[PDB]
Amino acid sequence: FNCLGMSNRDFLEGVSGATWVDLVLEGDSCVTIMSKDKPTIDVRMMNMEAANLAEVRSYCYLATVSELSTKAACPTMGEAHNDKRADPSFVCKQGVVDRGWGNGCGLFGKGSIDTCAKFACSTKATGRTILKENIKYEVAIFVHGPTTVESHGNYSTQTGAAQAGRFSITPAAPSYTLKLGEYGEVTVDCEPRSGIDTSAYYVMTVGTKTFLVHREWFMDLNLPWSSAESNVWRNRETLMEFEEPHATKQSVIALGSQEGALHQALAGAIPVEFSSNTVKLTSGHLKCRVKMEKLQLKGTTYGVCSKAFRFLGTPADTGHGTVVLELQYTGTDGPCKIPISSVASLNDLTPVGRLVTVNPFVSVSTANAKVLIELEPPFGDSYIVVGRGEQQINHHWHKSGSSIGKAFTATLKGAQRLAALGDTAWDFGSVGGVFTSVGKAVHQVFGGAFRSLFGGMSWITQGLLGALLLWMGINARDRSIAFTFLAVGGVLLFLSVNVHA
Amino acid sequence: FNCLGMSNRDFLEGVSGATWVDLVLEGDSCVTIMSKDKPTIDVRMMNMEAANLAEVRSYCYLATVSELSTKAACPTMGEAHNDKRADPSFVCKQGVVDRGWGNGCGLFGKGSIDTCAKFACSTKATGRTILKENIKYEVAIFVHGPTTVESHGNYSTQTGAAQAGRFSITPAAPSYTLKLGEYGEVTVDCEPRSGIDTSAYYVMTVGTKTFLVHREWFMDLNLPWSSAESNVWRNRETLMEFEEPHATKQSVIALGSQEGALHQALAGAIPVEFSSNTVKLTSGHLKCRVKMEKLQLKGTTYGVCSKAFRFLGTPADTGHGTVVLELQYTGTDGPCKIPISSVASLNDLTPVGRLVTVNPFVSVSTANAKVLIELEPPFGDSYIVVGRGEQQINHHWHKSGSSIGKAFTATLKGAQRLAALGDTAWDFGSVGGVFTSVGKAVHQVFGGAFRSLFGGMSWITQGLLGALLLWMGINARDRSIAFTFLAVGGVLLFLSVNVHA
Amino acid sequence: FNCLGMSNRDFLEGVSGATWVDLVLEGDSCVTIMSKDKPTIDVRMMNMEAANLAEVRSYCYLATVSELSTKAACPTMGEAHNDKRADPSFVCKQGVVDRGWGNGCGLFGKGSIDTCAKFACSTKATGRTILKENIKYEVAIFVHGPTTVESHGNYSTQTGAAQAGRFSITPAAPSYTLKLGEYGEVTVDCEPRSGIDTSAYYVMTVGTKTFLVHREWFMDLNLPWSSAESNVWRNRETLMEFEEPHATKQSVIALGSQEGALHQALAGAIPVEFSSNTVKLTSGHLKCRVKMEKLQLKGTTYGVCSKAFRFLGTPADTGHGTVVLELQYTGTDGPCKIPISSVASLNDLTPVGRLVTVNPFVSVSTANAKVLIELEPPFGDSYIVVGRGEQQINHHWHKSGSSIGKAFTATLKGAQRLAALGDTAWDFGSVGGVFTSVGKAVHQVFGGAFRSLFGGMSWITQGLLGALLLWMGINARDRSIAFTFLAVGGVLLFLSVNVHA
Amino acid sequence: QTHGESTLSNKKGAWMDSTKATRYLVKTESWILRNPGYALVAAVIGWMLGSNTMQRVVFTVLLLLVAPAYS
Amino acid sequence: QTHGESTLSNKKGAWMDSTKATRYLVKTESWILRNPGYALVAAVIGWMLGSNTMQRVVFTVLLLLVAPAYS
Amino acid sequence: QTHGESTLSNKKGAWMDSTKATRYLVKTESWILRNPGYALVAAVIGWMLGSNTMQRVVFTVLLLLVAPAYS
Ligand SMILES: *[C@@H]1O[C@H](CO)[C@@H](O)[C@H](O)[C@H]1NC(C)=O
Ligand SMILES: *[C@@H]1O[C@H](CO)[C@@H](O)[C@H](O)[C@H]1NC(C)=O
Ligand SMILES: *[C@@H]1O[C@H](CO)[C@@H](O)[C@H](O)[C@H]1NC(C)=O
Repeated sequence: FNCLGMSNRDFLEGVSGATWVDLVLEGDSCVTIMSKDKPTIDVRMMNMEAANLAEVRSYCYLATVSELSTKAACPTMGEAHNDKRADPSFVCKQGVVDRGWGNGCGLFGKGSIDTCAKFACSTKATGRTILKENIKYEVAIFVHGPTTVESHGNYSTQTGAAQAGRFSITPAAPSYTLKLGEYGEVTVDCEPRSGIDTSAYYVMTVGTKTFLVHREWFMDLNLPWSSAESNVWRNRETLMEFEEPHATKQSVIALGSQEGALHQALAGAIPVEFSSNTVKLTSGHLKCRVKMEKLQLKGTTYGVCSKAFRFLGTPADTGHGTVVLELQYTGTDGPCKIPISSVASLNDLTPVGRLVTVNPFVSVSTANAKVLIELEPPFGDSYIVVGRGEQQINHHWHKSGSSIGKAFTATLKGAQRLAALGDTAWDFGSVGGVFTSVGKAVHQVFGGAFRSLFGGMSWITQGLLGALLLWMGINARDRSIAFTFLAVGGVLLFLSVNVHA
Repeated sequence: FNCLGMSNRDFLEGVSGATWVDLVLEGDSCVTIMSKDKPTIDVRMMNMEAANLAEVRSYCYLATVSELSTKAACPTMGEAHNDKRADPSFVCKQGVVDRGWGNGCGLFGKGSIDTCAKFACSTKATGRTILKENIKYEVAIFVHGPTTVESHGNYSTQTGAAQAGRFSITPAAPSYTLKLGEYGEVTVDCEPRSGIDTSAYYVMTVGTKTFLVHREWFMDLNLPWSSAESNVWRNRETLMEFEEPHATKQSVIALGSQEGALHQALAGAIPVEFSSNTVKLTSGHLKCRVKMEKLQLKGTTYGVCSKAFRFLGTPADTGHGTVVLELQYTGTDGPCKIPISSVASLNDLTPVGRLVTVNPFVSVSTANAKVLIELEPPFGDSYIVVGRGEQQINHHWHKSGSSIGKAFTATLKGAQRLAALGDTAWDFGSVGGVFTSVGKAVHQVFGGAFRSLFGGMSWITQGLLGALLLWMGINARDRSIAFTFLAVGGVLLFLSVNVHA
Repeated sequence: FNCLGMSNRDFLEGVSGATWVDLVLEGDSCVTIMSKDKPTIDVRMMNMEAANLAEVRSYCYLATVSELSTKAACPTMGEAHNDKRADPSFVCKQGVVDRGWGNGCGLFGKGSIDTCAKFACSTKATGRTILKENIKYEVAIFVHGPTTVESHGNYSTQTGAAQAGRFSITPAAPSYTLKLGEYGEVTVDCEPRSGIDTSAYYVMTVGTKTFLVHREWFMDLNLPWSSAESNVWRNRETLMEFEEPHATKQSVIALGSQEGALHQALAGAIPVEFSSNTVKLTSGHLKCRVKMEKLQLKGTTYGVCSKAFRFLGTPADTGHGTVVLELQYTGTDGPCKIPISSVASLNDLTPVGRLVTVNPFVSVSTANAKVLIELEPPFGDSYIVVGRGEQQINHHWHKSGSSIGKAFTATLKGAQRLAALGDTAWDFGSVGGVFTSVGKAVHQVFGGAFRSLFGGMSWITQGLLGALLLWMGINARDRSIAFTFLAVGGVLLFLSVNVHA
Repeated sequence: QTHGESTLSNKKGAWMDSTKATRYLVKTESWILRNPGYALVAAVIGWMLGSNTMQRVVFTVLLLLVAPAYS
Repeated sequence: QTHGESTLSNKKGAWMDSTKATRYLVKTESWILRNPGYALVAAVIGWMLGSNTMQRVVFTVLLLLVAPAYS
Repeated sequence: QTHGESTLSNKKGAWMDSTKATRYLVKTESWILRNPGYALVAAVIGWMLGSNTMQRVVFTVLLLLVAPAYS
């Protein structure tokens, strides 16, 4: 819905005169666009929902063995053939057993047997593909206006105030224009057809849980499988164990339920919601373009309030460098601006910190009007001054950190975004430019090569290979191959550590 | 019981100066002892049976999760602790979750979460240990006497005729004297306490099937386990999954049944029979010393049969170089010995092959008496002559092979026995020679070192390491280390191929 | 509330034209601000109280052990598990003991036992955290007006005369304008949120005495601890002693009260007052900015007293270079200014010493009016002359020391303030110079690395490392590393000696 | 962790002897199939690390075996 | 074979994320403890194979990793 | 583990300021006094381990400090 209270929140400041910006709406993440002379908006995708899932393959993890039968042959009667070879749903296996005059034979040797058993599946792990014409991303846009702490996350209140709205982004309707009350309108030209690669994932349902497995990993599963809407089971010998070959009756038993073995094999899979043949995914990304031409700032014609404010509670650091606080106006001026600023001292009173809730104002005309304001104080000590003169209120605030630490954290988060999104990461916060396009193309080719070389590796193999490549590069005679090995080893070690495991 | 109709059958020759023979009775294997002027006996262990098994540890492979409860904590505070953590049979886990003014919290950050759930096991895999005082082997000794094709495998007939006996070999009674009326008596001195190393195995019951598993492998299973006669489970976090941190209610579900994952993990385990807290094992070995001094030949006082014989069928090869045939005697001369012999040609008439059924005779006095006889013809073309004069019947027989091929098969079987028994294989067929003792001591030390070095490897690791060691030995400058590497690589490759996989 | 009678006192001469000065109000200190044409004011923080403390962790230093129960197991039977292996109120331990036929066992060896005991805490040491919104410093400002000996330290009299004031400095109200009778108004702009680093301490209560302990030290206490909301105890095996492994009953006793070991471990901790969930501490600092643009003199429209004064007692040296005396006016001229000055000789009568009580006057109109006057005589011999002509009274005074020793004491106190406050010490008496900001930035950059390198070191290890680094720098070859080692060793030796230990 | 070949002198069949040959190979085979690009990486790294032909071959084999079975 | 790290750009946790570290190491560590004597074998074979210290170390590590995971 | 010098910029005394000088010396002094024979061992080892007078002195002091406080 909104970005307040989100651990994953990024701030994008558009240049002056810019009318749009390319975003990559990630799941469980929130991006806050701050443009000059324009109201601050919060864009985020809530969930990707796909309906009408088509079944592709159904594995079996709990089988049943029944109708045991064994056909034996003497050591010179050739190979034994049971009459259940012509019956489907019957798994047969040829074996040899020592025969003799005691078993009922005439010679001594390895007599051939052919034991058959009826295969019946009781619980299946059905995989379903995603049709690209049925996906729809749920995107939420929230403009920073006059809100309270209680009504900041209330979607019904923010829609009654025309300050927020949830909408769907379908490949058939890839654009949506959200009409705001007096903030104008915001439109998003998203690309839902290229957001989540549905051609590389299946929707596997193992019992009561549902996952988003890899397409190649699902096909390499060694279990009895049947095609879509078919009862012809293949590779059935994996769930059946033929015991010690006996002359008259060889025992065949079915293995235990492989449900737990599947849950262990689904270690890195992504659990998803599944009900009524539709799937909901809170994770994933959606490349979109937010156009803010008709987005206008509300309240620029109001008059600055004259009465005094008060701090209801203490301001709180949101964790992303911003500070949110709640004021309470003591007058009844009505729609009136709020003279709040972030200054370094009470002498200069020069704004050092910017406001996230740009142009804050008291909306209602009642006596005590609570207003939630979010600022962005400077590093070190500062004051949050509301008003001027004998009615002004000050609140000291110390912002821990530094501008160098901010740069390091920003570089680390950019590297993590580049590792998690690939070439799509260049589209994040992009307003065009020749550098972005050439960088995205170089990243496309380099990532294609890198995936083709080190695709199916874990963090352990990646880390060991990166260490080996660094050791080879520091001991390389030629500078070119040395630089290549150092770069590849650094990328491998970063990918090994980025998983935090 | 008897060796006839068994693919695993070895032939030991009795030394004229030795009164006892030392042999290792392997499971599903049979030993035939042929001594001069003595009846042939078949010594075979049937199974190892140990009662009063003591429970050690029971792993859980199917748990149940219910009664979920979650308690949250504000950031910048202590960790969260649920009140159900005090109650037993509850598994709790700590985690972080986003908190803020929307979650009813006071600060923004990663608040501490604490979710607990009731752990209840449904089905468990009990592991039991074998007390070395409760073990007992079932050894069967069968002396080759007058038998038919029907009564040869019938233990009731052979016991009534006093030609066979199944007896229990316990540590408290390691010796048994089997009275064979008119055939003397045979005494076996076995080592029950040292036969099967029961101190290295557990009796694991997974559902309805029971296995004999290693102790080190059984104690490395990562499953919720409980001690003997205890309902308190430990390591319960394995069968439980904490889906995603949530401030009010984090969902906890139990994994599927691990019964199939256990069956996949018991790949090389030996399936046994378990009933009434008693395990029955048809595999293993038992070192015994067979005393045959009081073993006298029966029928030496009978006369040769004077009437005509007939072959009741074509003689059949047993695969062990021996030939079995059933004769029928027309006359009623009472107990009379059969003048059967293997000759190289119908003009030499001198015996050239050895009879396994030493001193065959017709037991009953009635007409049409059937007798089963086993011979050992020489390699090549020979004739099975029964009788003399006008009543002489003969059957041409061709024995494929040679003494060189027989020697190769014998040394290959000896190498396989040495790989399967270790130092115990030197006690097979031994009469107490000084060479066997030195060989057994050298094999003891070398096998101890070899197991300490290359223990726990599969046939793939052993084969690859043996190939690598051979490649290092053939490229070694020195002679000693080269021969050492060659020997180790050769034995590793043999152990890899001996698995036949 | 004022500086008279305090061992720690600072004098800051305000530059004419500057309207403010930055102060670092240390606890148990006092800053005397003197201006050219403004009255003298004393500023000092009296305490820092913080209510509504939140419990984070409670350690137990006195536990009770009861309900002993031991569960023994035979050798080679696995570790035993007692009946009371449950979570609540029971701690267990695994041990080995000799078993045999005498102990009622079946085998001889080190049988495993598992004994459990009922853990119950008696007295606990609760640790509480400080919420940065509940802190409030108590700053006191006093103006050097007409006072006496009994009235200089009486807060009620100084507030009745509107010459002093105690006020609270909260984060929500970091600025306070203290109104005075006729001296104008003093405004302070403090920084309470960054004054005392409350995010690095805990309010630990051990019995009746409360301390302010480091966070990292409080979390490293090897003691049984529980959470805030009446949590269960963890790490309980530190207060329990399993005496000797016995077969049937292993004795478990609880250690003595660890309250003495706590008081002995809280060596360098700072004791604080704690009552009604509120902590009060006198130590610490508070960076504040005092604005004196509206501070004016009282009594400039008066005339010089015509009658004669008398010295009541002897003047006293306060130890800070100033001299406090008492005068008793003998006339009834009413409000009249006192013609007191510090001269070098009785024939010059030229003011050589600066008066601390700027513009002293007799406030009351009674006959005998006592008045406290503070002066700063020059170094050496001087006279305190009151009046002129026949009414002139003189008092010889000798001020020991010199300007060089004064500068040495000043730079020593500056180094001590820099060691005690760090980068905050640069903002003491700072008017906003360019050298101050550069010095503070360089000090931050150096002190970060210095703390990261020598953070948790005592004065002994610091002194030893300082001596070693001085020795390494003296014997160093390169002039850069030599001076680096010299500087670091000098700083370490100063920090070691600065503790006065 | 699979049980592996037992030591109890068994001339009979174990619990799973049909997969006795493919149990320690199916994972590596299925990994190298879907991830064929590593075969070039392993070959190059083994050729650049081994001074001798035997060293290069052993390096290549060890890398191509360690990549699928990550440890 | 286990599924492994997905490619959906997920910011939450996967199915079994608590075992993401010990997922591929429980088998190798448990195998080493039971079979310490192999560490000597791998060390001496790597020493006799590699001509440089780097080659010896890499050989030793690759053998000590390829022995527990037999594939 | 004792608390140690606080970082609150205090001008009064801490909890136990009378023992501020002997808190980290009572153990070493009493240890050196109850077995002075180690002082010869530390001196000999420092003289036989350092090549310069400074190295010998530092080795001697470090050993004579490590012995009483075993950690
Ligand atoms: C949103 O606000 C409406 C009206 O104030 C209220 O009825 C509703 O419960 C609120 N919902 C939430 C989730 O706070
Ligand atoms: C053995 O022979 C008896 C008759 O003498 C018969 O009743 C019994 O069934 C036979 N046993 C077997 C195993 O054939
Ligand atoms: C301050 O003065 C008033 C009035 O003279 C007196 O009652 C009070 O006790 C004095 N306080 C102190 C602390 O001396």
